[PDB]
Amino acid sequence: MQDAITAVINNYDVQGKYLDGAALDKLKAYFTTGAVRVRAAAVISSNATTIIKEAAAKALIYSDLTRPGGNMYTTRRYAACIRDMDYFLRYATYAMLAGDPSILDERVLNGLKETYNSLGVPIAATVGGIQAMKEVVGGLVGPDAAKEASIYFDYLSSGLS
Amino acid sequence: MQDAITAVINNYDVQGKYLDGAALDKLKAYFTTGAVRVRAAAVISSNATTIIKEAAAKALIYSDLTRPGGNMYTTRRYAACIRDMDYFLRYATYAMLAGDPSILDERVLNGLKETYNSLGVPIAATVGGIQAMKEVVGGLVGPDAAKEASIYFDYLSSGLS
Amino acid sequence: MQDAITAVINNYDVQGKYLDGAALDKLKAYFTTGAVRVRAAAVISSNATTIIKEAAAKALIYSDLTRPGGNMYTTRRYAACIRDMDYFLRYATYAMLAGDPSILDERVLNGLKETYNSLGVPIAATVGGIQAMKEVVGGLVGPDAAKEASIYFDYLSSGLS
Amino acid sequence: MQDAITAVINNYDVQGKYLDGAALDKLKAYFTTGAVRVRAAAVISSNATTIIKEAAAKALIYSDLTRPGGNMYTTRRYAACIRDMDYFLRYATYAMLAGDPSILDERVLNGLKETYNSLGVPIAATVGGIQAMKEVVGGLVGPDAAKEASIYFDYLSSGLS
Amino acid sequence: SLGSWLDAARDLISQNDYSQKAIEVE
Amino acid sequence: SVLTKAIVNADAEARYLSPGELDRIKSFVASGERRLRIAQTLTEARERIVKQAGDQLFQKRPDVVSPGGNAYGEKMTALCLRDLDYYLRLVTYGIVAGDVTPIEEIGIIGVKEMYNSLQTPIPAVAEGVRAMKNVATSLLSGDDAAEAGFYFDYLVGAMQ
Amino acid sequence: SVLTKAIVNADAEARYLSPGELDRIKSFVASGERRLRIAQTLTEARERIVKQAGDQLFQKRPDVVSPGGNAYGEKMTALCLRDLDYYLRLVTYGIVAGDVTPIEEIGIIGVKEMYNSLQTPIPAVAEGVRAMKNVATSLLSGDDAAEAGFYFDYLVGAMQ
Amino acid sequence: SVLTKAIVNADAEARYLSPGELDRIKSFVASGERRLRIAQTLTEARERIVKQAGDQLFQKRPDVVSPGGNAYGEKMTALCLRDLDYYLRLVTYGIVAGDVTPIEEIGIIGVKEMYNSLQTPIPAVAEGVRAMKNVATSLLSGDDAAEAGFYFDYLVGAM
Amino acid sequence: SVLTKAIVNADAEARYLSPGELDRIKSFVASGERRLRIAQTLTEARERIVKQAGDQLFQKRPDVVSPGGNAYGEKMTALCLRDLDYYLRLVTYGIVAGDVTPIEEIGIIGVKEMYNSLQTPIPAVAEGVRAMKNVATSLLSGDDAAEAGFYFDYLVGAMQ
Amino acid sequence: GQSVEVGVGTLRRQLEHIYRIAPDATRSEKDVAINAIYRQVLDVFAGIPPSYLRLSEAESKLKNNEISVREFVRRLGRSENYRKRFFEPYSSPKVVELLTKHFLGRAPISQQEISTYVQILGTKGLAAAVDAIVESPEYLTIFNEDIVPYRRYPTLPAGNYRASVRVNDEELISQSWSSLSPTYTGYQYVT
Amino acid sequence: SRYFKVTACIPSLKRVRTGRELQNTFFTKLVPYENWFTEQQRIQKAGGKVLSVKLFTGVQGANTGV
Ligand SMILES: *[C@H](C)[C@H]1/C(=C/c2[nH]c(/C=C3N=C(/C=C4\NC(=O)C(CC)=C4C)C(C)=C\3CCC(=O)O)c(CCC(=O)O)c2C)NC(=O)[C@@H]1C
Ligand SMILES: *[C@H](C)[C@H]1/C(=C/c2[nH]c(/C=C3N=C(/C=C4\NC(=O)C(CC)=C4C)C(C)=C\3CCC(=O)O)c(CCC(=O)O)c2C)NC(=O)[C@@H]1C
Ligand SMILES: *[C@H](C)[C@H]1/C(=C/c2[nH]c(/C=C3N=C(/C=C4\NC(=O)C(CC)=C4C)C(C)=C\3CCC(=O)O)c(CCC(=O)O)c2C)NC(=O)[C@@H]1C
Ligand SMILES: *[C@H](C)[C@H]1/C(=C/c2[nH]c(/C=C3N=C(/C=C4\NC(=O)C(CC)=C4C)C(C)=C\3CCC(=O)O)c(CCC(=O)O)c2C)NC(=O)[C@@H]1C
Ligand SMILES: *[C@H](C)[C@H]1/C(=C/c2[nH]c(/C=C3N=C(/C=C4\NC(=O)C(CC)=C4C)C(C)=C\3CCC(=O)O)c(CCC(=O)O)c2C)NC(=O)[C@@H]1C
Ligand SMILES: *[C@H](C)[C@H]1/C(=C/c2[nH]c(/C=C3N=C(/C=C4\NC(=O)C(CC)=C4C)C(C)=C\3CCC(=O)O)c(CCC(=O)O)c2C)NC(=O)[C@@H]1C
Ligand SMILES: *[C@H](C)[C@H]1/C(=C/c2[nH]c(/C=C3N=C(/C=C4\NC(=O)C(CC)=C4C)C(C)=C\3CCC(=O)O)c(CCC(=O)O)c2C)NC(=O)[C@@H]1C
Ligand SMILES: *[C@H](C)[C@H]1/C(=C/c2[nH]c(/C=C3N=C(/C=C4\NC(=O)C(CC)=C4C)C(C)=C\3CCC(=O)O)c(CCC(=O)O)c2C)NC(=O)[C@@H]1C
Ligand SMILES: *[C@H](C)[C@H]1/C(=C/c2[nH]c(/C=C3N=C(/C=C4\NC(=O)C(CC)=C4C)C(C)=C\3CCC(=O)O)c(CCC(=O)O)c2C)NC(=O)[C@@H]1C
Repeated sequence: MQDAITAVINNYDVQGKYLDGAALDKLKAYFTTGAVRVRAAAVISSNATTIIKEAAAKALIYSDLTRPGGNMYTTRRYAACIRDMDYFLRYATYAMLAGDPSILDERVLNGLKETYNSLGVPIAATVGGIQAMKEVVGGLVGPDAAKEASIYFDYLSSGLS
Repeated sequence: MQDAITAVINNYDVQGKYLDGAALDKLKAYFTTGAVRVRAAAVISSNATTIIKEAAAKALIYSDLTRPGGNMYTTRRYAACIRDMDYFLRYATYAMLAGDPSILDERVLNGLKETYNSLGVPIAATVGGIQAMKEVVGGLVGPDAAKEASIYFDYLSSGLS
Repeated sequence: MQDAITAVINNYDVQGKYLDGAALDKLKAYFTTGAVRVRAAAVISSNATTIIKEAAAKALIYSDLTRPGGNMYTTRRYAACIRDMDYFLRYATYAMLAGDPSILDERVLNGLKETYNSLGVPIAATVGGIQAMKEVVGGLVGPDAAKEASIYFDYLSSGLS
Repeated sequence: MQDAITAVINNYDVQGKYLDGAALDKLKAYFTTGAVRVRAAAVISSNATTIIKEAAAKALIYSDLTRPGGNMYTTRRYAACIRDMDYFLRYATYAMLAGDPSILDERVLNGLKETYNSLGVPIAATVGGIQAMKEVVGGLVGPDAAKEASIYFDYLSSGLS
Repeated sequence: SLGSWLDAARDLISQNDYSQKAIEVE
Repeated sequence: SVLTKAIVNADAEARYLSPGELDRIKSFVASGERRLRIAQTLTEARERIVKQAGDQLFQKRPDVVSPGGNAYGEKMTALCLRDLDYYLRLVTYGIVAGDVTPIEEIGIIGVKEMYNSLQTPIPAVAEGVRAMKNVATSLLSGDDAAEAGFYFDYLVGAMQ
Repeated sequence: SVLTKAIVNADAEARYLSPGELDRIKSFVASGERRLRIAQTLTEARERIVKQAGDQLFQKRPDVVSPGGNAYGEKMTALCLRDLDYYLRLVTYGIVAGDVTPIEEIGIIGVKEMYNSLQTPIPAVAEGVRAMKNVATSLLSGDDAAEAGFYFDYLVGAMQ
Repeated sequence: SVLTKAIVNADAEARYLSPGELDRIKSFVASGERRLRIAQTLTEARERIVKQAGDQLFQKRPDVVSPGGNAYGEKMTALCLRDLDYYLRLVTYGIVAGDVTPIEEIGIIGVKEMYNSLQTPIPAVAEGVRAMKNVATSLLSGDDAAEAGFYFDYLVGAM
Repeated sequence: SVLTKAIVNADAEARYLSPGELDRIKSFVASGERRLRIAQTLTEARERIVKQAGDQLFQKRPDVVSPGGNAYGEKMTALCLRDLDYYLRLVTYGIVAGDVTPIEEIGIIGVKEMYNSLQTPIPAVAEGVRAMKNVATSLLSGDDAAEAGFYFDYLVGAMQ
Repeated sequence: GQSVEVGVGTLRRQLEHIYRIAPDATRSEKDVAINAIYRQVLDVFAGIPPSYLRLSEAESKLKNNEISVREFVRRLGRSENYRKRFFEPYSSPKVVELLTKHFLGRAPISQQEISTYVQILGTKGLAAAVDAIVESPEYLTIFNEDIVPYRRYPTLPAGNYRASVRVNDEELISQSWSSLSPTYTGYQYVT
Repeated sequence: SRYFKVTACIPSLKRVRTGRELQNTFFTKLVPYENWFTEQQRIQKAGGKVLSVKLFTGVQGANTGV
């Protein structure tokens, strides 16, 4: 994976360049954002269970998916779905701290689409659930944090679709 | 795997329907057949080695395949072929008890043709060996049992080809 | 492990004796008892959680053990104690079905005292908890069943002490 | 393992006592020492290879051990001995940061005597090597650090003997 | 003994009755 | 099912089916006709069983049907009944299968996790199943009721 | 035995015994009285069964009782009969247990290796067991004979 | 603690402490005096925190302290308060350690099992901890309060 | 970086970031501004640091700059200085990252094997890095120098 | 020009933790290692086993230090949850691939390796195949008795680095273990 | 099933390992009976010594229940 700080460093290392003021400005930008991100991450971790419940209520449950024949029908499948939701939330939080989406590409997004297609998990509904989590998270974290949080959720959704 | 009983249940569960008289009739049909199947299975298990020997004599041995340049030439390959025959017999017996072909699809049939093609195993000869086993089994089990036994052997043969 | 039926066979096989009338009488005795045992086992399984709760209330909780400085202080230790209680109950039920105490020796009793001594688990309290479970079980199972049930609980208690 | 801070906490938890001023004073004592310990640890890590070389020169090499028929004779045994020396140094450094000897008991000391006896490794010589390392370390770290460092080296030596 | 809890708990029960509030969704 | 379980164990051992395993299959096929009748009885009386069980549950636990409780409101109360109906359907499938395997995969694995997200109390759910057993037992013959009881008991045990 | 097997499966799953597993135990204990009678019959007729089976086996395989063959000579022929008696005793134990587990430990594991050292042909031994079954079946009632047959068949399957 | 965690990672990788690991130790030991102060404040006000949070909890959940409810009766009510006191003590330990290792071993691992046997409702124990946070936070300076808050939140998360 | 390391530990534990781990991140972001200044100072003085450190190293070990030695000859001497420059660049990256992860991936993994092929003596390389630290320390403020020292020391530790 | 995360990359290293259980170790340390066992051998991506998957008696013997991590891993494979999730749905050649992945950390090295294990599965148990890999010399060199298995992407034999990337990084499990209640294709969108 | 309790000490004579290998070197453990013969051989080939063997579970000379 890569984080914001390392991403700058890596770009300079391929050039072979020592760090310069322009590079330092990007690093400085991250350092101001950082405090906000830490606070946001703690909020999400404490309210994680609630976030998933609310998001499921908004998109997944009370639907044909939960009703017989649906992918989220049966307790085993319901539990699997909320398990996946929790994974996505945890990785989004990691990405937000890191300030880079790379981690999402590596662990979360690798082979996911193909696996989902074979399983018969509906991608569109999953995307919907990610978007629902984002909205819920946005409220909890507060507006400044929400903008940062949103991009990582959006990154996941675009990958899946 | 899924057995006959579970196959009925599954069909009703996806509909969400409670079990109904028509469904019950299919279940009832299986229960009459059941006793015959158990007797047949014990016959096959006791005569398993003989069945394979007779079937090999009918199709595989005294042939070009066994002679040098053939796929069942060398002790290693001969032994592999009789091992495969034993597997087919064992799984067909399992399917006959179950009253469902599913187990054959899940373990025996899945990826077999592709494996055989890479190995260079001749499918036609294998099919011939399965058909030979069926005839031998038919004699041992007796007529009522034979009809039930035959369909699973036929299912294997069709899958391979 | 060993059950009543196998124990008889065990004894005759070392002698090399064919099964005899006296042996048959022991087997016959087990077969009459069997129906009672099966009923008792189902009762215990359904009420298992309650049995453990009642027994803990009787002996373990509201005590110095649960208070700080006691072996059942901390959630981790409390949970371990009720897990052990569950084990004893489950194995006693298995023994009662089997009609043999061997299984208790083979899986529960062997090495338990030494383990407990190193851990600092108090044996006397454990014994007390087993005896409490027995009393609760006795009520649920009913008198005929209770006599059979009691011996296995007593066997555990004697082993521990 | 346990550290100084956790050791105080654990002692109060068994009593069930909330943290008190006397306890706080012990914790405060560790916090003043801490800065010095971190500096010492960095010194040791940078000079680790040198420390081992000097200590071996002082005690192990140019001796009967290195000469044929000695435990440190053969390249394989020489290499194993300097590997063990490195272990002792690394764990003592860990203990010095932690402010607790527990980690030494948990990882280094446990089973060492028995292993050494089966191997035929001479304990007395090993102890001598540890004592030599201590003296070398003392010089590098400086006097204030040395006192703290010494106790962990002494603890290892006493355990081994 | 939880003596401090025992007296404080009864003090709390006497000062206010919980048996009427009813749960509030809030 | 009984059949499935026997075959699966044999496959893992890579052996043909044991004499004892064959005997158990024979017993199951003999019992099958009885089992089908028991299932049919419960299916017919389903609406009544659910309703009676529901009443008992609500009487035993006021809270679930209260503003604080999960069941509160008509929609929520309906869902609680729907759940009870689902569990009854599972039990009938279990009786005909002769095993809890059908029940277990559809309803008991992951049940804790599902209910915890919903925030429904699991012990209450168990009570509802116990209630259903009592009603069901009354409709069934004594011998039939014992058979049916085991499957009901398994559910109650699992939801704990 | 049936009991042992059921408990062992439960212990692996770390669960109390399933309704289906309990039912199998119930059926077996009902069958037990009949099983004991079947075992008694075979025990009484054992000397006759062994003798008749021996004769048929020697008829089926002249070679075994020939100078080259292992069975040749009085002592050797006695040993071959002794072996048949051992297998019959095992079958009786199996019938009362309702499972081949007892039989399997004493007779079927390591059997190939033992016979290979002795140089006795395993297929001939199987034929002798088949012979024993035919004699035993005639003495037994038809229903009883079927039960007994399974255990005899298992032996034949195990060494083949 | 912070120390334990750092050392454990190093030992597993069979290496001396990284510059990063050393830095975290330095930061932690600087914060030590402040952390001890936060713990002391909460220790002193323990009885108040428990009791006021208890009152809020009983208001929030009347049912538990009702004849039907599990917590009903004075003995039962005392136990619920005793539990709150235990959890508060744990929080203070966490703050001084700078990590949850102490908290986790003593109070969260196996917690699901214990309360479920007792039949005490956990979907409410968490609320009690939330309540305690609110009271405790009001006795602390803003910076101190935030530090203390994390540990309270962890508990709520863990249940 | 500090961030990368924290995330990796959390992933292994399969947990959200702990309060303690979050605190470590907070401390790093506060320190960042100071760290950037330290790095800038070293970047400006880089040419001087490399040159002075080279001289000290050559004084410490005449051999490397001798016919036997690897550094001998103009091209070789330049390459040895180039290597010192590479390590200095890595150290600056390390200081801003707050961890040696950047340093370690670019420079310390496989370093033994690389130098062994080249036949360059590793202990001399370590001496050059020590030399660089001494020069760097003089330019830096005492507090700054201590921070910088750790990263320099890590390099020396990693290759010795 | 190429970057530090180009070939093998930085991630797969450092996502690998050697875990050893120590008797002295705190419960919180021990439970992180136990959870790692479950997550490698049963493919628990979330990394915290659901309780029904756990095996408690084995965990207690492991926490007591009566058994080794190696012997715990052997018990898991002989477990029924292993057999239902990994043996029963798959075909034998895929079963072998999953064995090497689950214990051993790598894709099967060769068709000859596949054939030996397939012959074990067919002639003897799943358990006998589980016993063979753990007993194998490869197993004993990389992990011995103390180390919990890890994902290792070898590269020593030819083709193994690719194969082991495909089995550890792209072959997420794509079949359902359970047969019952098959999901209908439609109902994709939620309305 | 029968189980053995076994103590053994094993040296690394082919290579020198940096990670702590004490747990591998001296290992008291419980072994299923069916595994022990292979596990004994393994210790012997490594040039380890088997310090002790006791049968933890199971009865000596039992024809069934083994
Ligand atoms: C929830 C919003 C939706 C949903 C989820 C769902 N997932 C599965 C099954 C699997 N989920 C995964 C996913 C992952 N495995 C990984 O390794 C990663 C990335 C590292 C992810 C995110 C996997 C592989 C499985 C298969 C095996 C398993 O459960 O571990 C199911 C169950 C499918 C089944 O038939 O069992 C479900 C229900 N499905 C929905 O309907 C929601 C829209
Ligand atoms: C002679 C020493 C013994 C003997 C021989 C015998 N063999 C067969 C049949 C076959 N023999 C083989 C063997 C091989 N195939 C190979 O690839 C190799 C290695 C290069 C060997 C040794 C095969 C394949 C057969 C099958 C028939 C065929 O050739 O296609 C028989 C006939 C078997 C039958 O029962 O009909 C016999 C008799 N048997 C003895 O009695 C001697 C001790
Ligand atoms: C015999 C009728 C014919 C024959 C067979 C043959 N098969 C192989 C190799 C394989 N056979 C299989 C098939 C299975 N393995 C299983 O476990 C199952 C399901 C239970 C089946 C049916 C597989 C997977 C292999 C590959 C690995 C292995 O050997 O186990 C060979 C060997 C060919 C080689 O060169 O490796 C042969 C000879 N071939 C014939 O000639 C007959 C017509
Ligand atoms: C000569 C070709 C090079 C050289 C050699 C050198 N060696 C030492 C010191 C020691 N050498 C050994 C080596 C061995 N011990 C063994 O068991 C074996 C295998 C059988 C060997 C090869 C040992 C153990 C020592 C340590 C001292 C001792 O033996 O007690 C030195 C001394 C340097 C010092 O002590 O620091 C030297 C000079 N040195 C060169 O540069 C030559 C190229
Ligand atoms: C050096 C001062 C003395 C010396 C050492 C020596 N040790 C061994 C072999 C082993 N040493 C250990 C010790 C440890 N392993 C650990 O995990 C720990 C705790 C972290 C320790 C301290 C072990 C386990 C071994 C065996 C396998 C291994 O290499 O690790 C030898 C080799 C003996 C042999 O024949 O194998 C030697 C020489 N011996 C001396 O003479 C010095 C005084
Ligand atoms: C009644 C005894 C208790 C109760 C029930 C209750 N359930 C819900 C909501 C749902 N329940 C389910 C459950 C299942 N889905 C399955 O596939 C199975 C197994 C076949 C079950 C049992 C589901 C999926 C839902 C979610 C909504 C949906 O159906 O899509 C509620 C409503 C809670 C909410 O906020 O939605 C309730 C009340 N609650 C109690 O307290 C009773 C004790
Ligand atoms: C209060 C939040 C809830 C409540 C309280 C309540 N607690 C108990 C009993 C116990 N509390 C403990 C728990 C602990 N022991 C420990 O070691 C720790 C970790 C430090 C804790 C948290 C124990 C052991 C008990 C059991 C009995 C005893 O204390 O000896 C009870 C009594 C249980 C009962 O069923 O009678 C009660 C009622 N009840 C609520 O509803 C509140 C939500
Ligand atoms: C050197 C002449 C050129 C070079 C090589 C290079 N290779 C890698 C990475 C790998 N190399 C292999 C290759 C093999 N594995 C095998 O089994 C075989 C056959 C015996 C070969 C030849 C593998 C699999 C890897 C990846 C895994 C590993 O590192 O072990 C790299 C590095 C990529 C990285 O990110 O580390 C390089 C640099 N590249 C050049 O610049 C030279 C032209
Ligand atoms: C409860 C009545 C009493 C009690 C129990 C208690 N036990 C432990 C720890 C262990 N318990 C066992 C015992 C078993 N493990 C098994 O597999 C079986 C047989 C099926 C038994 C009976 C073991 C091995 C342990 C040690 C390791 C482990 O945790 O698994 C403790 C915990 C001690 C600790 O701090 O770990 C406790 C509390 N103690 C009491 O207070 C009651 C009297």
